[PDB]
Amino acid sequence: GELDLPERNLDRRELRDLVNELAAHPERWAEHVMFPEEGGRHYASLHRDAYVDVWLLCWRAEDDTGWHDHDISSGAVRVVAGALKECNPRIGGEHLETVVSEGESFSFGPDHIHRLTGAVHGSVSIHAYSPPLWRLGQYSIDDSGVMRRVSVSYA
Amino acid sequence: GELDLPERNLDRRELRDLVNELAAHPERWAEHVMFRHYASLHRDAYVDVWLLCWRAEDDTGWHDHDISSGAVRVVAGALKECNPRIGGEHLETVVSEGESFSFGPDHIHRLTGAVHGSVSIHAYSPPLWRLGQYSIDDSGVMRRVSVSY
Ligand SMILES: [Mg+2]
Ligand SMILES: [Mn+2]
Ligand SMILES: [Mn+2]
Repeated sequence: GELDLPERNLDRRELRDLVNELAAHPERWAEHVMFPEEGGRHYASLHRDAYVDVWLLCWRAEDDTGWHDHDISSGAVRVVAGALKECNPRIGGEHLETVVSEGESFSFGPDHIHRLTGAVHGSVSIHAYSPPLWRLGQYSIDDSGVMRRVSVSYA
Repeated sequence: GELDLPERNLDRRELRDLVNELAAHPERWAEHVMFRHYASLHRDAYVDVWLLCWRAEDDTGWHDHDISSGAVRVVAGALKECNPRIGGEHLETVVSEGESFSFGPDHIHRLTGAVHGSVSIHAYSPPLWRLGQYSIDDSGVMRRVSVSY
């Protein structure tokens, strides 16, 4: 669908404001809540234009974004219901893990590498990106431990 | 100078052939050696080709090439090609004069430890309009800065 947002990029603080205010306006997203039986994680587009993408994510316990960056996009997350783990990678291999629970939010600039997983079944969250999430990088590790980054189109 | 190439992005094997073919035609690059000093050999919608001359201290840092495949031919001297491992015990390979290698677009690497006065030819396809430069804070938490060439 469409939100009534400005015709410019939003910075990470404005993205955080956006996801929190959307959480306070269930009229904008309640209809799109859905938890898939199988397939991938359920993601509903609330808004996609030249400046901002907004998605509503409904989580099963097994859902896992994998390690990824957002190329040039800043981002923010608000947990509406439930809880998620925000993970940040450490070269040593002892990664940073933070539980983000309902009511809480965070933002990040474009250099962010993270992984969201460990969700309470039935969790609901709102995610916003500016500039739009037209590209993301997905990291993988081979047999040997060697790390790669696959650039993915997500427009 | 213009290059007779397919009118499309080239894969890592084709890029390796290209840098080795160019290394065999000194007429095309000899004049541009200089002591990283870099000379553009050809850039168009599909490929970026460079000649690089190395000082012993030169270091690319850890980086990816976003969507670009790449290849390297060492013409003289030697380079160290490093690939990152989770755990910190990175893979390091000396690439000596006469040797070349290539990689697809998911490659993360670092080039460094060059014998002083090394000369190499590098090719990318699609052109290297963007790259990712990795950094580590004192924590060890890694980030990727996306940079427009
Ligand atoms: Mg209000
Ligand atoms: Mn993300
Ligand atoms: Mn490189």
